[PDB]
Amino acid sequence: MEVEVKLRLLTAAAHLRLTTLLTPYHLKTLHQRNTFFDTPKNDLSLRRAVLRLRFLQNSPSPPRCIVSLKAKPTLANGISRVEEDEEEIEYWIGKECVESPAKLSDIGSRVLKRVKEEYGFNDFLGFVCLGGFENVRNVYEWRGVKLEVDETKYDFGNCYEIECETEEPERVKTMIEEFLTEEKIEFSNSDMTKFAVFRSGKLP
Repeated sequence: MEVEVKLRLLTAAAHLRLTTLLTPYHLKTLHQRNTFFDTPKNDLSLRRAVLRLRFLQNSPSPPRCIVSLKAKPTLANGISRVEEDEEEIEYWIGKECVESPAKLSDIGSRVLKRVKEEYGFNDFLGFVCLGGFENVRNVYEWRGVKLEVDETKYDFGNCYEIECETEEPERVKTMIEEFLTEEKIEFSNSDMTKFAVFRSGKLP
């Protein structure tokens, strides 16, 4: 399972201050476009599953496409746990699927096989693209952990987050909140996944 500390930064101002503070620890900046697929009846969603194609970038810096299936999420007290499985596919192939989701059927993918077998589909001809959104992710190596600071760009406005994948979520969360508190950065627990915010059509 994927386990993460997940905190929301309440304002663009908080986000700007945090990235400024973490400058020396900066590792890389990733541009991610997240796109999602399901049947029009929301078969996957109704079973709390999410099928995502992520396009990411940031010479040589070829873009990549990663398919992921996430299921059975739990998000509580700033700590997220979810079943996650991901697999790289050819970028040009993923791109075509956004425009024609039936073409998910034409991919020799282990994860897409899982979706078929576990959710009861023989193909993806009945699937639609739910759309997606862009996210900018700054990655920092800070005090023994990898912090991911996100600026998530929805059409209804931007959202900002800090995430940290860790086996010690309680210790790491404390360590992070202490730092944010001392630096007077405004935050709270993140109560929804990016996909959930996206689907709600409104900011948290």
